[PDB]
Parts: sequence; structure tokens; C-alpha cells
Amino acid sequence: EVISYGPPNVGANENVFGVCHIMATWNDTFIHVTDLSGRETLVRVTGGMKVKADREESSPYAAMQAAIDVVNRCKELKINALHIKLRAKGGVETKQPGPGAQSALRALARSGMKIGRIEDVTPIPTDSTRREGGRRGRRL
Amino acid sequence: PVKRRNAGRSQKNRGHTRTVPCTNCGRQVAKDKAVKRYTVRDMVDPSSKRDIQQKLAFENEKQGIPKLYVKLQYCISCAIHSRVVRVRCAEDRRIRRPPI
Amino acid sequence: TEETTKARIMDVLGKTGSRGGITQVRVVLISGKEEGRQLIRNVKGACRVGDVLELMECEREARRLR
Amino acid sequence: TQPKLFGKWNYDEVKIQDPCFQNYIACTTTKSQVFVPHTAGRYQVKKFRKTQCPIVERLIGTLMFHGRNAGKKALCIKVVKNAFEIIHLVTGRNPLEVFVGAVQNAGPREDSTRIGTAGVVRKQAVDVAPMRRVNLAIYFIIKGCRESAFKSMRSIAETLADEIINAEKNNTQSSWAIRKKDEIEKVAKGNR
Amino acid sequence: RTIDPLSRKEWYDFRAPIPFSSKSFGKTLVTKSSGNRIASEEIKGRVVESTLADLKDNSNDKAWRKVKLVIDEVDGRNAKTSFYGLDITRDRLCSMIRKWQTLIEARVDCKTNDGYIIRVFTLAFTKKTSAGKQSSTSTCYAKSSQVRAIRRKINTFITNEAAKLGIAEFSKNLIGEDYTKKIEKETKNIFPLQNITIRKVKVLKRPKLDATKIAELYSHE
Ligand SMILES: [Mg+2]
Ligand SMILES: [Mg+2]
Ligand SMILES: [Mg+2]
Ligand SMILES: [Zn+2]
Repeated sequence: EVISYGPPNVGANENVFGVCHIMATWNDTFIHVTDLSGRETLVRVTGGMKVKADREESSPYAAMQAAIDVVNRCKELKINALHIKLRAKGGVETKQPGPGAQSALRALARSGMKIGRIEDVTPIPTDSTRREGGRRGRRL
Repeated sequence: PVKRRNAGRSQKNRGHTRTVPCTNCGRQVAKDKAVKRYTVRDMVDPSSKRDIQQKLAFENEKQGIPKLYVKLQYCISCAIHSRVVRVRCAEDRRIRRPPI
Repeated sequence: TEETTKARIMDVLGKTGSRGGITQVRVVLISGKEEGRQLIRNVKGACRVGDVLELMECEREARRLR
Repeated sequence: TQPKLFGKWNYDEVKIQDPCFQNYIACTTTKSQVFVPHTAGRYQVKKFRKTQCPIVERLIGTLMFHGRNAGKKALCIKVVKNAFEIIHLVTGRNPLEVFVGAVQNAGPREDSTRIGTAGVVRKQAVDVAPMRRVNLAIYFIIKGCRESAFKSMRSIAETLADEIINAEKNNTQSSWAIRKKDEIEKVAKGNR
Repeated sequence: RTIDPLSRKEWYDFRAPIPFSSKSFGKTLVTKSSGNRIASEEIKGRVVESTLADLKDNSNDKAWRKVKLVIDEVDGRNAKTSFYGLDITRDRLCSMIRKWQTLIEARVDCKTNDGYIIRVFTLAFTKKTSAGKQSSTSTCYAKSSQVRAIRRKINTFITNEAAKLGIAEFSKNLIGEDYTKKIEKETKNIFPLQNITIRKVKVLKRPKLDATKIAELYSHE
């Protein structure tokens, strides 16, 4: 039958908590579940996995497909609920999460996954090394 | 023809002010000159909000979804192009606390 | 996935689309699974107040106009 | 005496259910029970007047098309009555119940459109009004009719009857109207 | 599917230390013992980032306090944890950050009698009295000197309240609202302060736990 190599003893009352690190870039999206430690990785999905076009990598369609794959795969690991840690590229780069951010967050719960505590961890310089732009930034 | 008396930057009583990279481009801009708007938005479309608030595991949340805090700093070319700020007539040009 | 809800228009709000071909509308649901819920929807075609609308998702809610 | 359509078809046997259509499809009214589909009505002077026009007259209107057939109404009244006869010969129930059934059952609900908002340009998921739903229903049904009957031996009455029945039956193979309906609704679902 | 990748994985229940609920909070995954790899020993150093989802009664309002725990021990398929760190959500921070007041920050280094070296960061804000809405006009700043005296005072008090307590004690006090009350009472002379906060706690140097003290940390009612 079904041998789920996820946790031994559960109940219908019980909550099984995984953690979802979600990275949204203008160029892509990452939906990554692990345990509460962050050490042992459970599921991994990138937009680029879900589409063949380099430009679509970030898009909501891709984020959605990614999400549903993740959910389907947690479901058999017996995982009800993910905590969410959201991230943009951050550091010296932009701190605005990409387009896939919202879409993936939604599609996760849309898929009948409970949702735990939500935090934004975007890397935040106390202070920075110097930015990849020119002195004058991107012209055009 | 001096255009602004301010000359665009809020700086007086000093020689030099720290330069900030523009959010949009990354061009260095004066911290006085920069068009800076602090943004508290929500991470999620209101519809998407409904969907998530259904599935929130801890019912002890009252507005228990975080807001997204941005300190947004625009170089001038960017904040003009991007409509954050836009061209106004000479008289209005000096108006200081405008919004709603 | 086939699941459907009848949606009746309370108010015609805006007019929208690139060409301006769509109407924005406020809606009360009659399904019986979700009753009296209100939504904001973008409808193509010509609409009055108090029409009925066939809605495939009561989750998608249209971005309001400014 | 309650007039029957063409004299052989009772309007009293047609009941509409889906609450969107009851205001948008004519046949309920004393004014819409007509022996002949030909009103010579003013149905286009104001926005929603088209609603008060008898559905069969509406269909006839859609039929009158292409440069050569423009403004020949008698022809289409014939075609419609005949198709209705063939319909009662196939199903055996009020060809009206089949028609109305097939206007209801085939036409889009979701459709996709460009909504410019600032920078966003891409198709968006939009819902179809009752009036447009009906209008489109008829447009489609008849377009399928033409495409099929063009160089074939099958007449318009025949093609149209075929189409009306398939259209109520929901057949996605045999009904052009439903081919397009499903295609559109799929384009739409994909564009959300 | 062929050979589910988690085939070799054993699960462990996390157990929280003396200030927190004895009930397990989360669960962790680890690979089975290989005859070289000893299952329990691969987990000796792992680090758990949680809210207070960990204090049953008091939890629900504080989603704002992050607690790091580190696994000192494996007992029988469930992993015991000792104190590692304290912290704060982005939200609960940028929540508190307002223009037109002074942002005070105070960093301290202290020793427990428990044998721990800790680093505590404190946060505080200028409290407006004058009864208007704080604004460009309603400027609240405190003089830099007053800030300095405030640091000196906070810092001192913490080092004192640190040296006299165990890490159990210290952490319990730290999480809760006790120190905020006291700190306001010290600080008020220099300047009225608003939402005093312990921004973060780091554990610099942690001794290894004898079976005794790790038993006494467990001690759950
Ligand atoms: Mg670049
Ligand atoms: Mg100079
Ligand atoms: Mg003053
Ligand atoms: Zn710029």
C-alpha cells in the first residue's frame, strides 16, 4: 500500500509542521520545504523546472505549477502545514519580492495546505558592499 | 533661470551628504535629493488574502498576516519616469504637504 | 474541475479594459454553498443591475478600479 | 386560445429555469407568443430592446447573412420552420424546448480580454453577461450551420436542425457551437 | 516511484527546556545509522528556529518573539534541546520604527553563574508626552547625551541582573515583560521611553551540560 517514510505517529488532531523557504526574484521563484531545522530538505521546485521558456521562469503560472507539485509531495509525507519564510534576492539587490511571490503563496493554500506563521526574511545589510550597477546605474 | 530655490535637495548647513543607490536603477543619488517614500503594503492580493486566511493554522491571528515594509529611494530620472513624482505648474511646484 | 455558482449584480461600478470593452460590477452570490457573499467582478458584454452571471470561481476577485 | 408557434407548437410547454435567462429570452410573454416569427419590430432603437424580441425572430435575423442573402426574411422563416419540423421528427418534443434548451446550453460564460492596468498587458479572466451569452449562442449555432451546409447537399434547415439538437445535447463533437464554447471557456480558464 | 528518497529517514520529536512547554513542538528528520554514522550523533549540533508556539497558555499573542534552541541530547527517539537564542520578527520591528523620535539601541555582554556568556541587544524609543500627533512639527528627539546615559543605565542593570541568575531564570525573565517594566523605571529620569524591547540575544560561550544540569533543565511539571 502506502509507505510514507514521513513521521511515525500522527492523528487527525495533530499538526505536522514543515517549513517553506520561498524565494522570489524578478527572474525566478523557489519553493523549498524542509524540517524545522532547515537541515533536511524535503521538496524542491523552481519555476524553470515547470516551463521551457527562460522568460516565464518567474511567472505566476510557473509558481502555481511549482506549488501544486510541492503540496502533492508533502501530502504523501503527511504534512498539513507549512511555516512560510519569504525572501527576495535581497542584500545589495532589490528587496521587493518577485511576481511569483503572491501566486506561490496562494497556490500553496489553494491546494489545501494549512499555513503557519509567516515571516519575511530578506537579507538586510546594516551596511552594504557596493551595488552591481554603474555609478549611474542601468542606463536605458 | 534658477528653477528651484531648494535646487531639489533638502540640504542646508553642510557641505556634503551621503549618497544612496536608487531602488529602481541603482544610480547614486543624494540622500537629500532622493525621492523617498516609505511603503507599508500587504504581501498579498485581497482575494489571495481570503484564500490564505481560510487556511491559517493559528486562529489566534487578528490581522495575523505581516505587512511588507519598504523604504523606497528613487533617483530623479527613475521617480519621474516611474510616475512616483510628476511635472507640475510653477505655482504648485512649491507645495509641500499635498497628499489626500 | 466543474463547480458553478449563480451570481447576481447589485451595482454597475466602472468601465474598464484597454479598448474599454469590459464592465466592472458588484455581485451577491446565490449558490447555497456560499450565500449573500459579495464579490467584485469584471464582466464582458452588456450588463444591467440585477442580471445573473455564471461564475466558475468565487475565489478570483477582480482588482477594483481607480 | 393560446397561439401555437407555426400553429403546431405550444409555448406553454417551454419553461426556463436558469435565473439569468428568464429576463433575457422572449417566449414567456403574451407579446412573445406569435404564430409567425416575423414582427417587423423596432427592437434596436434602445439598449436592451433586443430582449423583447421573440427568440425565433432573433435566430431568423442571424440567418439572413451574407451579401447575397441580406434582407431576404421569408427564406429564413421557411428554413427555421422546416428545421423545427425535422427537429420534432427526430426528438419528438417541442422544437422550441429544444431550441431554447440549446441557446441556454451553448454559449460562453468565461471569456478572456486585454485589461490594461498601468504596465500590465496580458489576457485576463472575464465573465460573460446574459445578453451577450444569448447573442453569442445564436451567432455560433448559425455560423456552424453555414460552414457545414456550404457546398454540401444538406440544406440549411437540415444543418441547423442537426446543430440545434447537438447544441442542447452538449455534444462537443457534433456541435460547432459547443466546440467554440468549450474552446473559449478553456482559453479563459488558462488565462486566470 | 522507485525507492522513496526518505527510505532511510528516522524522525525525532523536539523537546523544549524549562521555561517552555514540555510538549513536543516540532519534528525533525535524520538519516538512519550506517554503522559508521550514529543516528543520534548526527543531530548533536542542530538549531531550531521557533516562535513562542512553545508556551501553551501565553503563546497566541507573541508571534513576535523568535527563540533558537539547540539539541543537547537525544533520548529515545525524541531530541531534547537547550537554550540557543532570542529574537524578533521583521514585522514586530519595522512595526515599532517611526520617524520623528530617537531610536536608542543598547548592546551588553554578560555572564551567567550557569557558565554561559550572552550578548543582549536592547531597543528603545523616545516617548512623546506633549499630546499631539508626532510629526514633522511634533519632533520628539532626545539629546545624544541622554541617549548615552540611557545606554549606560540599561546596560549596567542587565549585567547585574545577569550575574545573579541562572540561564533558565535569565531566559524566562528575558522573554517576558519584567525587564521592560524595570528598564522604563530606571530610564524615565533621563527620558520617557516607549516600547522597550530585547531585540536579540546571542549565546557567545556555552558550557557542556552534565547529566545533572540537563536533568534539572528538564524538570517539567
Ligand atoms: Mg544588473
Ligand atoms: Mg561640494
Ligand atoms: Mg520640542
Ligand atoms: Zn534610478
